[PDB]
Amino acid sequence: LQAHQDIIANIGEKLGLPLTFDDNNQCLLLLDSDIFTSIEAKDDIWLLNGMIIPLSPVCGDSIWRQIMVINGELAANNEGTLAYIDAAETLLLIHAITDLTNTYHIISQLESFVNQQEALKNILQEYAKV
Amino acid sequence: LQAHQDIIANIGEKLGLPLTFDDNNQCLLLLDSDIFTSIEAKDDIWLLNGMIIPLSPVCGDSIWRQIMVINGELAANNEGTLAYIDAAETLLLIHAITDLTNTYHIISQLESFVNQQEALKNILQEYAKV
Amino acid sequence: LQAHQDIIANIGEKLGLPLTFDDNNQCLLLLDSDIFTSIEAKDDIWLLNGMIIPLSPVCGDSIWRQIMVINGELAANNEGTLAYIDAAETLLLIHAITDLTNTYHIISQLESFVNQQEALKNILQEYAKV
Amino acid sequence: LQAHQDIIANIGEKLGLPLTFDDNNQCLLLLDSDIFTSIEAKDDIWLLNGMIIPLSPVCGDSIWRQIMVINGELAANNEGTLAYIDAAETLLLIHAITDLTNTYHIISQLESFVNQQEALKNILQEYAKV
Amino acid sequence: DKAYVAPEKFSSKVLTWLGKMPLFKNTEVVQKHTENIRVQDQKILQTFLHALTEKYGETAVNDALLMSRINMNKPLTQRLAVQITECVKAADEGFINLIKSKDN
Amino acid sequence: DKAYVAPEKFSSKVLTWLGKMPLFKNTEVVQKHTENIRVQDQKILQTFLHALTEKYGETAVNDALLMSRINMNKPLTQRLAVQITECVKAADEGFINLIKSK
Repeated sequence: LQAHQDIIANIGEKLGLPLTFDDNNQCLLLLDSDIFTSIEAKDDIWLLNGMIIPLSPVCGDSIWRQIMVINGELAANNEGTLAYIDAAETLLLIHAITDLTNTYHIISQLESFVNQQEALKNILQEYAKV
Repeated sequence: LQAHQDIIANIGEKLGLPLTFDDNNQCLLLLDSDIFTSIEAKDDIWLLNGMIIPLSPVCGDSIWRQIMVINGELAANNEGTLAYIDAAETLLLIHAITDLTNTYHIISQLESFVNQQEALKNILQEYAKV
Repeated sequence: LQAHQDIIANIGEKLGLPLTFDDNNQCLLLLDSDIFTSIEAKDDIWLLNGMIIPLSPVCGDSIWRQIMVINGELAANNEGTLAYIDAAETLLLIHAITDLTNTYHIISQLESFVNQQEALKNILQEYAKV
Repeated sequence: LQAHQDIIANIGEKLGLPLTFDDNNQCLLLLDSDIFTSIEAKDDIWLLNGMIIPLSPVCGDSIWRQIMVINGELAANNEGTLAYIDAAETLLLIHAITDLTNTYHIISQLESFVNQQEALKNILQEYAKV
Repeated sequence: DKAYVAPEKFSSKVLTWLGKMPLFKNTEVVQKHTENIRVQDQKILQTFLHALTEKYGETAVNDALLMSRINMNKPLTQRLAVQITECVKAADEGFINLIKSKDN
Repeated sequence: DKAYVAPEKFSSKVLTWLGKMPLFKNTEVVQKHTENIRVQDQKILQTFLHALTEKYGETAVNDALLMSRINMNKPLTQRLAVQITECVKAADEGFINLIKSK
């Protein structure tokens, strides 16, 4: 886990924060005032987790299909996967970073991810359950 | 594209077939006469597509949610993304190969994708259209 | 032609009649009361010709299509070809016999031909030209 | 069946490709990029099928008659039978190969069939469905 | 010689050799002979003989020659050949439908 | 333990590190912490935490074992492989329709 801690400390230096992974191997972040993201250390890779919207498990064919169609566009560009977390009734965006040898690459992946997150929230926010 | 052609040619030698990318930058394959898998050279990466099953656009919440919950599992180990291709009414597994520097390593990644595709087909076979 | 004449003579003894080829390289036969057949010597092969029905050159789509569909069934079993002789406005069944090395074989071909002739005449007689 | 497989394998050798019959005793081919041909092992013979043109079931007397007259010409030299497949609304050429004892002789028969098929497509192309 | 009737049936049918027919060229000569043959339907035999005659001659011989001109006796050994037997399975599994839809 | 706001923006947005989160298993400890920290959307934020926690819950773990049970890690080098090249043409040209109908 030390190698992971050293890499995120470096990223932290670039961003201006003393970042580190917690006991959950997670690093929770907030962009602006409503974009929740987390960097997760997992074996040989890192996973970027992005909160999209709380969503009904019975939202209906029309909404599910739209989400699954968006998954095709996201996968075509390797931007991540929209996944449903059952009990939590939450739609998340998940993307693995398989190359951790370069700080610049990791930062670029993170910026593309948070921007993708914002774009998806703008499209899907109307389906969020109150 | 020539470099992409050299790489896929190397793979063909390993598998015993003269493989190549066509005019659409794709290599279409039929494995064990039942599994459809395609490889597309796209800039720096290769995009793998694997058909799972033809699926009704109104298959209902239960099936859509199950697929979306599985996306969480695939994304965790970066095995790929299940997506819906609207015009084809087909469920598709997609995964990008970002490291094309080692022939046998590429083979390993292709093998895992095909095995994952075969596994998803077995699990979701019941939901296939008539 | 001498060879053809010998072969046809041998068949005649088996069948009980002085068969032979005429100046037109033909050997006309009558079966029962209304089935006209002809055995024709043509180079290295023999052609069996069978009168089916006099038919209008403008019998209409439905009848032509039915005959053409039947040609599919006949050819699948190599039983012969239904052909139209223009000026004579006649529908004929034509089948070539490529193996003339055996008398038993030729006779077998001939008996199947006349039975086929009978079956077709029964199916198409209603369309026969008044 | 094993004998049929051995025969078409030999044919494949002379043509430069590994030919084989599938579970339905068929081998489908595309020649020169526009000639579709099929070989079917059936008992002691091989049935050759060659698609000519998709054809309207109500193409009219003139077209049906021209085709049926051609059937007479084809039958004279045992080149095959033009037939109509109703369910497919397609015109195809059908011919049986009864002598399967000599590899190059079979190649000769396959060659004449493909050339006849090409010649017929050229003659009837103008009648193909729009 | 005269037309002869065989004593034993063939394919459960009476068999008769109608005798030699005169050269088809002499239409009237053929018609003459035919009329002297006892048959349930004279016109049918006549029409059958006309048809056998027309199978060759001019119109047929000419369409045969034209066919010979159009028929390009290309060597099969030099044609491009591709085995596409598996394309049927591809269509049934919906593979072809997927490829085509992704083109739009 | 506490949230730190970065002095300079990231991707044109204000970047904030919410700090280390307590072990996810202790559900009530996590909940209590989420309230004590300076975050506006306090409700969006545990929900996200609930989601991250469940990714490796019982159901997930068990589904992974089943998948690994269903997955037949067959050698790609031993599978029958054919390159598809003229199938769309054959369909468009009507040849497949013909074979299926015969």
